[PDB]
Amino acid sequence: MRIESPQNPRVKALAALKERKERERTGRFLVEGRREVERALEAGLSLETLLLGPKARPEDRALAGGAEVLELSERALARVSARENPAQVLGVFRLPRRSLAGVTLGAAPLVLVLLGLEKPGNLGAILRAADGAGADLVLVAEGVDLFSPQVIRNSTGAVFALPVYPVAEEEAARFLEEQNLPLVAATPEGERLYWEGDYRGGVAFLLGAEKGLPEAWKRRAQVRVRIPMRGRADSLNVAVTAALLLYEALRQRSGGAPL
Amino acid sequence: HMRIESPQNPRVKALAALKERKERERTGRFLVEGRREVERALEAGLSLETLLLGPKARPEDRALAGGAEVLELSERALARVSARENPAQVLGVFRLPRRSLAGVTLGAAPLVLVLLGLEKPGNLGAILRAADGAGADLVLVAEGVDLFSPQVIRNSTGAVFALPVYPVAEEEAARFLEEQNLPLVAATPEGERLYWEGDYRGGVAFLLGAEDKGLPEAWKRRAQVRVRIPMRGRADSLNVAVTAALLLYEALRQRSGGAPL
RNA sequence: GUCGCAUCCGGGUUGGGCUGUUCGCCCAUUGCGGC
Ligand SMILES: Nc1ncnc2c1ncn2[C@@H]1O[C@H](CSCC[C@H](N)C(=O)O)[C@@H](O)[C@H]1O
Ligand SMILES: Nc1ncnc2c1ncn2[C@@H]1O[C@H](CSCC[C@H](N)C(=O)O)[C@@H](O)[C@H]1O
Repeated sequence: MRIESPQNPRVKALAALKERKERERTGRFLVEGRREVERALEAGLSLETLLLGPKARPEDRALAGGAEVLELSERALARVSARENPAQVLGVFRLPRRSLAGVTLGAAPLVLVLLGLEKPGNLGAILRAADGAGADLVLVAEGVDLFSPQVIRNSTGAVFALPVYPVAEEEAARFLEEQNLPLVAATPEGERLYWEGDYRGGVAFLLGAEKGLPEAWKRRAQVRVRIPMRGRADSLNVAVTAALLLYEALRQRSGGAPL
Repeated sequence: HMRIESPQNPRVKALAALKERKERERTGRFLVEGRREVERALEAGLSLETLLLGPKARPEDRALAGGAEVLELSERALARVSARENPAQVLGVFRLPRRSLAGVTLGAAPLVLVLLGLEKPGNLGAILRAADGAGADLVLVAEGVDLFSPQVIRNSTGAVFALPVYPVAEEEAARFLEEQNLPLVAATPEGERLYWEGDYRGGVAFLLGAEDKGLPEAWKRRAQVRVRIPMRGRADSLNVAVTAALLLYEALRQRSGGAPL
């Protein structure tokens, strides 16, 4: 039963999931690492194949829930992993397919809108921040891949439960308009400090790639806000900016007043 | 004054070795990659020993050398020396700076960060970039990844060279803090106080722990207050650099007119 | 998993760790194919 050779045909099929085209073709993707597998399961994703290395714990096998369990050697593990030093627990899950059509927001939502194409590592970090602050919705560009290994790793698995939706620009604009959601453009040259916006009644922050925001979006915004920069640096990391904006809104919703 | 073409030239291997912390210690030199970062190291007063120019360098780059040796690298030799998938066209070999807390004085209400056991150079660089944005008066790096790693330099966009950032032994951080009579505020996910409810308008030192294990218990006890940033989702903790930025900007908000919660 | 070819002392061509994972990262230390 053990799969020992990196050349075994099953290892070949599992390592091919590293490529987005194969993930699309098969409807499957790899989740590497015990914590990320736990989070994918707790999020309700369908585990198809559990992969266990030689150092897996007894409890790891109990995660399978009726999926096929494969025991791989270190050498077979190394061909599937995205890491120089592989995890001992990985899962092959079915790709989730979520549409914004159903989504209904409450009266004072906290929304992040990510415009443009961000690097996978930065995106994963943004989504962790969004999860921490309890964002009700994150919108990203139509072709964004939420199930790359960097997004999964840098999100610490937060990507699985987070309401994040890749959508066309017009679909995003329409959704926001139909919610009558105030748009707040975050830009280093914003006319107001970000503490001066009022986010107690619901906000959609607009954020560009580490890049910048498109002009028509900045102009449509009710307000453009800047994070003060007191040294020589001109800008902060996008994930950091996303966290600063979201936690500011949380502060106000916790009783804080606009500056 | 030399043109190097072979990636296997002896100089090139010497230069790529500077990516190892161990070679930087052995030699006393380090590599600064990227035109902006070289500008910042120069502006900060660091000694440039060797300027490296790639094929797409521009004429003004050569005038940065100020009497250092200037080496011309082909695209292939440049690839070996670069720490990047896509190499920069301007790089400098500088002498490692000598900085001590001996000559540091703080004003009445300084804003300080103490980083304990951080291991990811990208995290350190993002923190330094936030400290720069927020105007921190001092950053103590206690026993973590090395301050002059390529990713610290790159992710701080060179702010590492001008920021008042100092690597210290953990026990020296404790002594410097006691010496300065600075209130210590321990950031930890289980902290009893929401971070917005601390008053940071007086002197304050925020304490941040390691990515994996967090803050040691002894440091939590030293703190006057343990503060937490609320977590509302599935994640149990935030990234250490995001945490640092959130703390720095809450203090800035308060110092800019805002009231504690 | 296994098998050469190197190479270094027959014997070795490493251990670990990681809440940013990417020409992945960190820390002790002491290669290159094929199937
Ligand atoms: N100090 C700051 N104030 C406001 N938004 C900021 C910021 N630093 C970064 N951001 C946000 O982070 C994104 C990526 S950072 C790129 C900044 C770029 N020079 C620009 O002019 O936008 C930006 O699009 C912006 O939305
Ligand atoms: N929600 C939060 N509140 C306060 N500090 C936090 C935080 N998330 C991360 N940090 C900071 O980031 C550092 C690394 S996070 C380490 C997490 C570890 N599981 C633990 O229990 O601490 C922590 O030591 C702390 O200084």
